[PDB]
Amino acid sequence: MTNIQTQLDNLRKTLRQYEYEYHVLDNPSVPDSEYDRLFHQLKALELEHPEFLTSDSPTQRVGAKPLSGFSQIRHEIPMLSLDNAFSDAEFNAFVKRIEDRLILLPKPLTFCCEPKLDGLAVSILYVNGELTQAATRGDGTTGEDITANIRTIRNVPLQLLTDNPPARLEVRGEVFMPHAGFERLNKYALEHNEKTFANPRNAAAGSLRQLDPNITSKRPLVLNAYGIGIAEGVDLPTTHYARLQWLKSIGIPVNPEIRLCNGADEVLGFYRDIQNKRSSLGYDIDGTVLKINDIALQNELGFISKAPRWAIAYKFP
Amino acid sequence: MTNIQTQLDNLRKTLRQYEYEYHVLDNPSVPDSEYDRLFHQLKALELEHPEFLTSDSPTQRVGAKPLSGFSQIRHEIPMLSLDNAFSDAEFNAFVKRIEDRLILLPKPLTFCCEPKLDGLAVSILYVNGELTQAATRGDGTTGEDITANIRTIRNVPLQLLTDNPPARLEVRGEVFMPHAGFERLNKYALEHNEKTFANPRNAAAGSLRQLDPNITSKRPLVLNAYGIGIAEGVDLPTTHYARLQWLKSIGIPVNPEIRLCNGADEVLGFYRDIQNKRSSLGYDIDGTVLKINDIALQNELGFISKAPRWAIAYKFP
Ligand SMILES: Cc1ccc(Cn2cc(C(N)=O)ccc2=O)c(C)c1
Ligand SMILES: Cc1ccc(Cn2cc(C(N)=O)ccc2=O)c(C)c1
Ligand SMILES: NC(=O)n1nc(-c2ccco2)nc1N
Ligand SMILES: NC(=O)n1nc(-c2ccco2)nc1N
Repeated sequence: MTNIQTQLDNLRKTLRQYEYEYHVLDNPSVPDSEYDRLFHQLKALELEHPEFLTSDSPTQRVGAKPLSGFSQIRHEIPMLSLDNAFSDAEFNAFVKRIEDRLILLPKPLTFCCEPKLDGLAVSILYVNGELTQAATRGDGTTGEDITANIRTIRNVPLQLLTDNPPARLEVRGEVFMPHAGFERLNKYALEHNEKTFANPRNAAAGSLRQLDPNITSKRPLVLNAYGIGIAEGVDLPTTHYARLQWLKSIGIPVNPEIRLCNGADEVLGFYRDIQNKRSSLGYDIDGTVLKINDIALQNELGFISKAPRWAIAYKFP
Repeated sequence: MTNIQTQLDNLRKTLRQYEYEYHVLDNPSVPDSEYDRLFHQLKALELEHPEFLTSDSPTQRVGAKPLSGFSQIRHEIPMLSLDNAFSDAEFNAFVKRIEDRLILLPKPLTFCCEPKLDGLAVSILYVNGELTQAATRGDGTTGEDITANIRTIRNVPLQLLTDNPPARLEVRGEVFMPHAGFERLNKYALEHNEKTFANPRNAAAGSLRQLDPNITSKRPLVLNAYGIGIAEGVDLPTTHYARLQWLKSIGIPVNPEIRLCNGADEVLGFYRDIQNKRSSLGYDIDGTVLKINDIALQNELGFISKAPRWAIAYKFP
């Protein structure tokens, strides 16, 4: 035991906890100045005792060197996109289809309802609680390695906030740029004779395809987790909403507008409520993602790859 | 001009025409013995004058040498699979969804209704009327090069039957093994202490993954074309059914049970009629493939890749 090792450990724990309160709970227990005091105390002590510097320390989010190019990552589990609907009647047709298709239709049929964030879909792998890799969705089978860029995102923990993390956990979510950060970015870019972005989605896409993580760090990106891919060494909750509450409880940011709704009519009320809040959210949304909450029912229903909306195979019983 | 070149040309034309009548029209104008007389007259003349032997001659379906392994082919246009339905109510939900989603719903809504063949999906490319390449569907993006095996299939023309073939035409269909051929294959395999096949789909899959085309040739495989991929240098018909009538008119085999139906009720009558004929067809089917007939409506409706059946994005207008 040394006093330096203990001070480093204590500072790291305290800082990760403050990052959780600020970023995930939106309820910081200390002012930003106090967080920064401890942050640059940690940074200086590590630099004076580099034998104790860890790769997942709060001070190590930015790789000091730009990359040459992005490597490709093949997802172990396919990463899905979403089919869409443009009206209440079309949404009702989607529900009616599920109701007939299910072996046993529960009473009620519960949906996890989420805002549809207009950003870039990503996969972030935690091995024994440590962030080891991150990839873009790509085509759903293969994506690009954006690990270094994802590490710069302030609300993405470099380590899970739990003493018993799973052996492996893949978090899936959307990276997006809120309105305030987007407005600042364009003001700065116009002042410094640099290129402006047309909308926050383009700004987030561009920021994540940047090869220098020093540049990504200056871009105000945020993650909101919406699902789980790989999960080894953990009994994941059996409902989608509980899985999200679980990710939040171990350090992962989740959108606070998510709600449970029973049946199509309550779901359409959620859709209208979010449609009315659009103006007040502070980030861009495209619509709502409506998900069957029960995981066993998701597994039964399954997914479809490269299928026309203009044809169907009516199978014989 | 030489008399040998003229005799070879005449024999090839006559044989390709008889192959069309026998395989595509199911209405041969001559007996099998007459077709064979001309066939082995062509084969002998080519072998006595090998300078005039062509790669697309009716006698050149079987590459005399097995391959080492299958090469991979990336489809230029994605090759689609089908979503499915298990009841009238589920099928009606699929139609109701289309009716609401379309900008303008026509009166009537016409469907091209086909039996769902239980075989292997393939892509066959014709360049200036010549069969140059064939691939399995694979994952819809990449498949295996099965050109040599596809050339052995008796009802697959090595050249299109038209004096003005498109610059490029990609035929998509199902390769399957009819009941009679399947029964013969298993009888022969059991007699010759060889492995039997559980069902015709397995027999067709196995036959197409064979590396020696000499073995594929002895397997009674059939193509039925169900669509078109690439098409350059041709104004394709604007309805799916007319595109199939067009493929038939230029030498490609198409299933004769295909019909046009107006609205969901007529479509369900087609489904019940085919379900009753199952016993009498002479090949295995899984159900029916029901397609929006209008090509512009197919283009408007589009397709979905890797999407859950348990979620939807209701987009804001
Ligand atoms: C100078 C400075 C330091 C920190 C922050 C924001 N913030 C605050 C906390 C906190 N209060 O626990 C934790 C992490 C964090 O990123 C800003 C915007 C500016
Ligand atoms: C000996 C032999 C020759 C031909 C056939 C079948 N067949 C017939 C014709 C035909 N009638 O125009 C054309 C092609 C073809 O494959 C069988 C089964 C047996
Ligand atoms: N974009 C967005 O906000 N998404 N996307 C999904 C998604 C994609 C596939 C499954 O779920 N869920 C949410 N909230
Ligand atoms: N298997 C079968 O008989 N199919 N498959 C299609 C298909 C697959 C994608 C588009 O169409 N059409 C028919 N008749």
